[PDB]
Amino acid sequence: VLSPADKTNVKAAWGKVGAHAGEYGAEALERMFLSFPTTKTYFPHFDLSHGSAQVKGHGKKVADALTNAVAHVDDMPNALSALSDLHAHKLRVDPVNFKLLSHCLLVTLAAHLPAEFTPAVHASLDKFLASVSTVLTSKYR
Amino acid sequence: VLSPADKTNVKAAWGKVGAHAGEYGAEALERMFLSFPTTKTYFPHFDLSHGSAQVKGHGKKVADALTNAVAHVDDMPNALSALSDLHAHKLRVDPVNFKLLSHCLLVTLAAHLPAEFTPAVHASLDKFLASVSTVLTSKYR
Amino acid sequence: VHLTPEEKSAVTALWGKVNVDEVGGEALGRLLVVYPWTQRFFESFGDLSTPDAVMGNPKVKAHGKKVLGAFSDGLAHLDNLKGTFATLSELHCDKLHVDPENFRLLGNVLVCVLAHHFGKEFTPPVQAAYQKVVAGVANALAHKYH
Amino acid sequence: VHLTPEEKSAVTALWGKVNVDEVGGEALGRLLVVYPWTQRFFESFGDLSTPDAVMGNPKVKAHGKKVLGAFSDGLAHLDNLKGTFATLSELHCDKLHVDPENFRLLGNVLVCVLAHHFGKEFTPPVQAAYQKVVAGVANALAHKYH
Ligand code: HEM
Ligand code: HEM
Ligand code: HEM
Ligand code: HEM
Repeated sequence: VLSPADKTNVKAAWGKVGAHAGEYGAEALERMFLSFPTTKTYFPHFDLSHGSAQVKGHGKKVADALTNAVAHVDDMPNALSALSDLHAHKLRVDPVNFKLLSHCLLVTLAAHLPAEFTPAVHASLDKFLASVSTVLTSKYR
Repeated sequence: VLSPADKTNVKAAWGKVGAHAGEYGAEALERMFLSFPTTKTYFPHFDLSHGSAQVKGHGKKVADALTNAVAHVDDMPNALSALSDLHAHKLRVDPVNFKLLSHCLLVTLAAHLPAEFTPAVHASLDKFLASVSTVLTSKYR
Repeated sequence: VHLTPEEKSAVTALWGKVNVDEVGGEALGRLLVVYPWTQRFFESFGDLSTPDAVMGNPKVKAHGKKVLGAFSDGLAHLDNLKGTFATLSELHCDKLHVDPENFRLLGNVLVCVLAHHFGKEFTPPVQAAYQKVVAGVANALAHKYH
Repeated sequence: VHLTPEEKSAVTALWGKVNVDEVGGEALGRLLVVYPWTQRFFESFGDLSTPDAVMGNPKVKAHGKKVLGAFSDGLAHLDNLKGTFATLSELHCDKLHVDPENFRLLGNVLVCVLAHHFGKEFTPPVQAAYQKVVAGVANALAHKYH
């Protein structure tokens, strides 16, 4: 459960992302493909080259979902139910990969937000991404 | 989330266990210690040899908690709230190990319920154990 | 994997008794039921909408046998699970696009089938040995992913 | 670990720029804050009730430095992580009773620290190499556990 402080930390951290969330989502995706090559197994149909516009594009999408998750922090279950159904029912992405993408997001945020990527903010964002991941794989069975 | 069928399935399986639960608790731990040596890190103060009375004892305790979890399937959070505090604030058992014992508990069950250990039961039990795990680790941070 | 001699001894000694036909079908089958997401790769198998639809699915039972047979053969070269599984590694990656974590899930399902079937004979020690095996395989099978 | 030659060259290039004193203290401190159950092992390091309590803790700071030192040395022997950490693996197991899973938590936090620090310079390919190393280290450390 996200505490008042976690929510604060995340609204602020994400706030900062702002206009780059697309750029970031994409970058985190590249990080994930390189670090955990097994993850590529869900994107057979993509151009997974450095700069792919297909990655940029999907990265925007991922980011917009997180922004929207942040926007509805007190009702994440409902705010992301559509995406949970999708991941759970159509894509069928192994739960373990949610932790890897999360790690990559954290790594991307850290690389970009020096000032804000504080121990307390790191702990909060870690908790947030874990909560998002939990939502998203809640309907798997 | 447990469906009404899962609940039936588990109430059923567990009713079968009956008075062995304790027997089966101790067995599952034993399997755990041998198969996942890492898990022993948490019981440095126990006798872990085969037959250990400490292990038998604890087995019962675990079993009793499962039983209780079964009885309150619909309010596990409340029923187990206290164990959640304990594992979260005192034991501080890495969440990874819950998946280990659940598997060991499942193997044990399968070896003692040929007949009842059906695919549908198997699947329902996995889900129930994962829910218990989820509850016990909900207060970690 | 680092198997004890009593480890290979016991592994080898229990497998000897395994009916690969139904252990194979029962393990892949249970995988589809317990971890619904794994079905992703067997839509072509048909109606998997139920435990019964899956269990009695002959396309499942037949794939299960092949898997067990291949598994069954890696047991013959414990000493080099990677060489053994090299080609199956590249296939599952490059062709099937199967996520290696599935291999880990199967291994656990497999240990459950074996305990189910051998009961009292699948002792803690014996499970231990097998856990090592299933791990080794998972690993050997994931080894050529890139 | 089987790191490309440009992997080991890149890992290497960056490491030379890291201030071990600090990074270690930052890595260990972030571990205790992000996964507070890890604190279980440092009751004698005093106050770790708060992020500032943890991060400014001189003991955490001091411990952090020894960790990174040992880490530093493993990096001079990428080809023999296991021999390197063999004595530290036994200690952590047989004396410290630390679950190896903590080694994996720490390697990821360390990756977040390096990223935090090198910024744009900590690219996808550099990270990829770093992940491999951290994994090599946690496996090397967990190797003598029994
Ligand atoms: C916080 C975690 C995640 C979020 C917020 C997220 C979000 C999304 C969104 C917004 C979409 C597209 C839906 C649309 O087009 O309306 C999507 C699709 C997809 N996701 Fe995720 N996802 C997450 C985790 C993952 C993971 C871990 C994987 C696998 C490693 C994955 C694989 C995919 C794939 C393969 C698609 C479909 C691609 C396409 O055809 O364009 N997702 N996800
Ligand atoms: C669903 C899984 C679990 C259940 C039902 C469970 C249940 C229990 C129970 C009933 C107790 C005793 C508390 C008392 O006397 O009131 C206990 C304590 C303890 N648990 Fe768990 N536990 C679970 C998972 C784990 C795991 C995975 C580990 C680590 C491998 C673990 C480590 C411990 C330890 C070390 C103790 C202390 C007991 C003693 O010192 O005598 N538990 N747990
Ligand atoms: C011990 C683990 C496994 C072994 C030994 C194994 C073995 C095999 C073999 C021998 C084949 C046929 C390839 C050939 O020789 O032409 C195959 C194909 C295949 N495997 Fe696996 N497999 C394993 C695990 C898995 C898992 C866990 C999944 C996903 C749930 C999976 C998905 C598939 C699929 C979809 C095919 C292609 C079936 C077809 O349409 O012919 N495998 N596997
Ligand atoms: C990156 C991997 C790690 C390295 C290189 C490492 C290295 C070391 C070294 C060099 C020592 C001192 C040796 C001695 O006193 O004889 C030590 C002690 C210790 N390590 Fe680690 N360590 C690692 C990971 C961890 C983690 C993740 C934890 C738990 C979160 C941990 C818990 C401890 C504890 C509790 C001690 C003794 C602290 C005390 O003085 O009370 N280690 N470690």
